[PDB]
Amino acid sequence: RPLWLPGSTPPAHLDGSMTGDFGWDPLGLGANPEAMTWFREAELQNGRWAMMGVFGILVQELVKPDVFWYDAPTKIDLPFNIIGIVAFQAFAMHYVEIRRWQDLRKPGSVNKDPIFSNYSLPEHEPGYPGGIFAPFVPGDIEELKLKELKNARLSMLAFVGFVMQAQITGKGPIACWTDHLADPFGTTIFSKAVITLGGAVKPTCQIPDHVAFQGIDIPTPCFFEGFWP
Amino acid sequence: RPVWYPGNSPPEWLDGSLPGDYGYDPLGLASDPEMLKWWVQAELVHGRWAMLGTVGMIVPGVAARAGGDFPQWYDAGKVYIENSSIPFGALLMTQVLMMGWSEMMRYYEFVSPGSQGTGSFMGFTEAFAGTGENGYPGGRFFDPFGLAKGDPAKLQEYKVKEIKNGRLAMFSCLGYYAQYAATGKGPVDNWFDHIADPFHNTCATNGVSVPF
Amino acid sequence: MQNLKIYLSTAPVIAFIWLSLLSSLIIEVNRFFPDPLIFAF
Amino acid sequence: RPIWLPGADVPEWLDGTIPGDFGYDPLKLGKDPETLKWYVQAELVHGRFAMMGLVGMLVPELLTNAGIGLPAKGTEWFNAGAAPMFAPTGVLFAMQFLLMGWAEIRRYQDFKNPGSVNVDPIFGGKLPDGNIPGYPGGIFDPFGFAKGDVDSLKLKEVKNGRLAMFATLGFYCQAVVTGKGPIACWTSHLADPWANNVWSIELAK
Amino acid sequence: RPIWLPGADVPEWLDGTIPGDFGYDPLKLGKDPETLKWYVQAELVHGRFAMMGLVGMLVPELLTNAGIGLPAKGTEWFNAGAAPMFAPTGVLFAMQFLLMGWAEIRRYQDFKNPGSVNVDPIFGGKLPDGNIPGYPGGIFDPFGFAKGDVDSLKLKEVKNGRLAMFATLGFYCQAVVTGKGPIACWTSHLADPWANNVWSIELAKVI
Ligand SMILES: CC(/C=C/C=C(C)/C=C/[C@@]12O[C@]1(C)C[C@@H](O)CC2(C)C)=C\C=C\C=C(C)\C=C\C=C(C)\C=C\[C@@]12O[C@]1(C)C[C@@H](O)CC2(C)C
Ligand SMILES: CC(/C=C/C=C(C)/C=C/[C@@]12O[C@]1(C)C[C@@H](O)CC2(C)C)=C\C=C\C=C(C)\C=C\C=C(C)\C=C\[C@@]12O[C@]1(C)C[C@@H](O)CC2(C)C
Ligand SMILES: CC(/C=C/C=C(C)/C=C/[C@@]12O[C@]1(C)C[C@@H](O)CC2(C)C)=C\C=C\C=C(C)\C=C\C=C(C)\C=C\[C@@]12O[C@]1(C)C[C@@H](O)CC2(C)C
Ligand SMILES: CC(/C=C/C=C(C)/C=C/[C@@]12O[C@]1(C)C[C@@H](O)CC2(C)C)=C\C=C\C=C(C)\C=C\C=C(C)\C=C\[C@@]12O[C@]1(C)C[C@@H](O)CC2(C)C
Repeated sequence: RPLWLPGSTPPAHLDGSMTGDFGWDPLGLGANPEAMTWFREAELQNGRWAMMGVFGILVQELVKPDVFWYDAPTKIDLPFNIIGIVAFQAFAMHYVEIRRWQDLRKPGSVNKDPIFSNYSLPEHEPGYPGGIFAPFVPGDIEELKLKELKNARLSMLAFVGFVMQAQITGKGPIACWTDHLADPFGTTIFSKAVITLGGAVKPTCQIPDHVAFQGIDIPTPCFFEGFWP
Repeated sequence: RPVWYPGNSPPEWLDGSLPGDYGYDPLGLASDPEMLKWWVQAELVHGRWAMLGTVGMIVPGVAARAGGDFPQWYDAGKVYIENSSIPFGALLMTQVLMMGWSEMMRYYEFVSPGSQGTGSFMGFTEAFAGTGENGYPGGRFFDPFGLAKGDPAKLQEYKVKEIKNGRLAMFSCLGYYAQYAATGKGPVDNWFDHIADPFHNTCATNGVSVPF
Repeated sequence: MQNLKIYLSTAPVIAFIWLSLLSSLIIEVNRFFPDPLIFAF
Repeated sequence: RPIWLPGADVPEWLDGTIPGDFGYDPLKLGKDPETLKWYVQAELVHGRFAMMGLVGMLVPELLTNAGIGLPAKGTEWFNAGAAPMFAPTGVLFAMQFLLMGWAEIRRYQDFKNPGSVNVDPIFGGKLPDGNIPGYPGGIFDPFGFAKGDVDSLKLKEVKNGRLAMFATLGFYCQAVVTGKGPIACWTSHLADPWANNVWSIELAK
Repeated sequence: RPIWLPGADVPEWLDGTIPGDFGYDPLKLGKDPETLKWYVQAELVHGRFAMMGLVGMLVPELLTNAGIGLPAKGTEWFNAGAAPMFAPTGVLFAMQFLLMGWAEIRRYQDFKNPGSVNVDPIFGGKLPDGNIPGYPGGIFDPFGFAKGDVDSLKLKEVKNGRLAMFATLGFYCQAVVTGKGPIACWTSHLADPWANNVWSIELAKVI
């Protein structure tokens, strides 16, 4: 089967089973059937938030107004306080999730609509709630299911780019996009740092600490600068 | 088996299966079968405190190259209680309280492996029950990633790595002490000092190790 | 290690080791709490 | 049956019989039936007396302010504590104790041996065949309820009281945290619900 | 069965028979039976005094220091040594001794001969008894407990007695050091937990 490394020899416990299994386990965390099932949800969860997140920042910049994203201040301003939202954020996501988390651990018991009964679906796959969540079904096959991971697993991997780039380069995702294509051999953060024997240069973080928001510290330091190239 | 000091044979009592067993007991302190399992835990514990100690020394040192104002591992004790805000007694006596709990708990699972997770410590059965080996608790808390649950052939292969990385962390952490008492400077400072002018920064030039 | 213990368990050994634990202790009690005539403290 | 946390571990001893058991006992409390039974009436009695109580301290807010109808004052159900009234505390408290103690011993002496006694007073006798320890049929329920909806009904009572109980604890947290009253806080929040919260107004820094 | 520490012993001579038994007797005082019988009563008499007594220390000082309402005369529990008024400490003491020792020898000579402290003719009047061994019952249980919760009730007496004894010793040693009252020792710690701890003052501070 296709693998992450075309000449590789996939680990024993992982063969051709889960959606999109290319045989990648340096550490072999999937050998445990119980925990791998847990991890199986996380990959979707981390993926499905990042995808919707990475598409957020990009749209947040190019079509939208341009402030690379550290912003509390917006042009949707701050309509209802903050502690107003965070109040409603907790109770919202609390119900939303400890609900879905229970369909992971003890499957099917949640399918009923709490108020009245339209239910949902049969028990299906713990991390793929059918029915009301997936009405449209653009592709008709689990080919589309393998098609979902390979997008997300890139986006999660892509998101980390936005952090680090916006650390030292101090610019949004698509700003440095165009900045690279102009004089490409510059701005690789390969050029921009060396650390050979003797000499060590590192670019300094272009975002500062102590960002002022409504009279609050918010230290927000850089991510482990000392070990940067 | 690849023993240390090749050409000899291991001490006849330990040829057995222990992770990282090279047949080194030149003073024969494993000769007591009851006592060996006590040393096997003793090493495992030191190996685990070593590997945390080494990183705890190097990183604040390596952090100091870029600035970021930390102390060296020595005289990091002062700098904290220099700035204090809580007394020394309260801190050291919270140590003995919380820390002594774990150790004196870690002990009675070694004595009798059945208890400690029978129950009736806030529930938590099977998290503390232990996986049956000397220095390996396993479980929910001590093993959050559920590793050492799946393939055992891969597990026994970690248990070897853990020791061999531990024996090196100890033997390095003996260097941090000794090369502090001589050169009086941080571990990464020395790792730069010898990488800069290797010739005049060597051991014979510290003026302590090689007295005249 | 079997037989090294049994020797360390002989009478004169413990007689030495255990008195040297009192002796040392009773010596150092007088280091921190010197000159104790009566129990007054 | 419906539970509080759908798809839960459903304790043994809680198999639904009693009026309103949803299978909620997270502390594995009340395994043995006798202490369970004792608690069953606690929630019953202790729930009823909250309903009337919560309604009790809620009244002074609606009358005194909203309509200001024939003011009784009763500020934040606090000055009701220290108020002129008529009799001294000494007269007044020790008078409720002796009055209530009669009814309390009666109530208890039913449940002590449940199927027996109480019932007939002096002044002849009542004898409405009082059977349920938790609920007594007779003078206590005059309009002649227990009309055949009990299961369908008891639950409605048990479930109201719990929320009257829970809302009560609100007041004691409503009060000591803020210092205003039930409608004082219910109105204050609805002024600017986003800037009026416990997180907002219990943050005094 | 709960153990004092889960991994040790439950000494041979001690099984889990009596309540409040977690298997802790390191110095092995109780070994022979006719002794363990004795100490069990010595515990409860302590456990009972300690519970009542501690509330004599705790609550009065608490009232005063919890507000103006009913300030406790005699101030802290060790400031009530003063404030005798009516009778001299010479007499009031030997009135106690004579008065108590009547009741408590009655308690011992019962443990000696279990059935009846006093059979109906002797010690005119009185002598209701209704006495099981180890617990008086009778008069001393007016509301008529031992309704079938006994075993649990027994566990709840000891386990609270065990703690009030141990907690009482704190009142001694604390006051002997910090010279304050318990809620003073209480709140000052709860105020700032670190600097106000033990072992920052006078005792482990010897270091
Ligand atoms: C990269 C990543 C994970 C990478 C993990 C890898 C390679 C792991 C590999 C291994 O495990 C395997 C495979 C197998 C093992 O044998 C080996 C190891 C090595 C253990 C997760 C990121 C996951 C990233 C996540 C979950 C991010 C979520 C949140 C987002 C996107 C929210 C963003 C926003 O809130 C902001 C930031 C600001 C707002 O203005 C806008 C919005 C943008 C939308
Ligand atoms: C555990 C350990 C190190 C732990 C380090 C820690 C906790 C870190 C502490 C710090 O971070 C803090 C607390 C504060 C920081 O600011 C500073 C420091 C102080 C640094 C080292 C062990 C170090 C232990 C070492 C080096 C042991 C070497 C032993 C050898 C070689 C023994 C060999 C033999 O025993 C055998 C194998 C067989 C026999 O037959 C023959 C002989 C020879 C007897
Ligand atoms: C009765 C009551 C209040 C009654 C109040 C009255 C009469 C008030 C009267 C007054 O106001 C007026 C009228 C006028 C005022 O001027 C004066 C006073 C006198 C002050 C509150 C009870 C309030 C009762 C409350 C809040 C109880 C909450 C308990 C919970 C949530 C327990 C849950 C669990 O027990 C289960 C369910 C299962 C276990 O496994 C797990 C746990 C968690 C242990
Ligand atoms: C009874 C008691 C205290 C009673 C206090 C009273 C009445 C207080 C009275 C007062 O406050 C008032 C009322 C009012 C104030 O105005 C006057 C005073 C007078 C100040 C303490 C017991 C205190 C008893 C204590 C602390 C016992 C601790 C025992 C421990 C820890 C273990 C013991 C062992 O026996 C085992 C379990 C197993 C063996 O193998 C090992 C060992 C060690 C032998």
